[PDB]
Amino acid sequence: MSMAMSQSNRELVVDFLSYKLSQKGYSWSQFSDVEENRTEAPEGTESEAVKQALREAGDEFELRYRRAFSDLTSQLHITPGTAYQSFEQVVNELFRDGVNWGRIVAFFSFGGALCVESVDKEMQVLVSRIAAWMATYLNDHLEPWIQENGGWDTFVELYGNNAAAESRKGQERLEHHHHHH
Ligand SMILES: O=C(NS(=O)(=O)c1ccc(NCCSc2ccccc2)c([N+](=O)[O-])c1)c1ccc(-c2ccc3sc(CCc4ccccc4)nc3c2)cc1
Repeated sequence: MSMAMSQSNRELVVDFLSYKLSQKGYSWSQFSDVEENRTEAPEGTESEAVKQALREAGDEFELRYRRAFSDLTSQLHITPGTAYQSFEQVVNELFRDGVNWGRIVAFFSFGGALCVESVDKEMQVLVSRIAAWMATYLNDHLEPWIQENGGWDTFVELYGNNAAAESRKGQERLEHHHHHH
């Protein structure tokens, strides 16, 4: 008997990773062929879920916790001889005190920095690794958690764009009340 999980989480590591990379100037990728059509009106077009949410939180994280993050990225020096263990360790402590969206996003970034550091050392080859190491920890040290707090749908409904605006809707309203009161 055996069993596994989904892949969504993994998609986050890739999508985000790329973002953290592009933000630094890097990128790298490839193309291919499949099969599809279209006939309406092409344009940027954007979503409004984990993708957008995750990113934002990431940028704001290093902003509010510029130090809390920096000091972290300096706690682990990824290398070819580095063992996935040395990784799951550092991330463990930062996650020792229970689990909360905050630490979650604050964590994701940790990895992003690792990649930025790898490329800086002309070792982008690592990116692929750290990327897999995350999807492994997120599915063995978070999955069970994220599924106990309403998955991501909740994270995007709390500390997310559509959510941010939603919050204001109320406030701007409440204030109007006391005023008319
Ligand atoms: O912010 C946090 N929590 S929150 O109140 O739930 C929150 C606060 C703000 C936001 N968003 C607004 C932007 S700020 C932000 C901050 C964090 C995440 C996302 C956003 C969000 N959120 O979006 O989910 C959540 C938060 C922020 C930082 C840390 C944090 C920082 C450094 C370290 S170093 C360490 C172990 C050391 C150690 C290292 C190695 C080896 C051994 C020991 N553990 C750490 C934990 C822990 C929690």
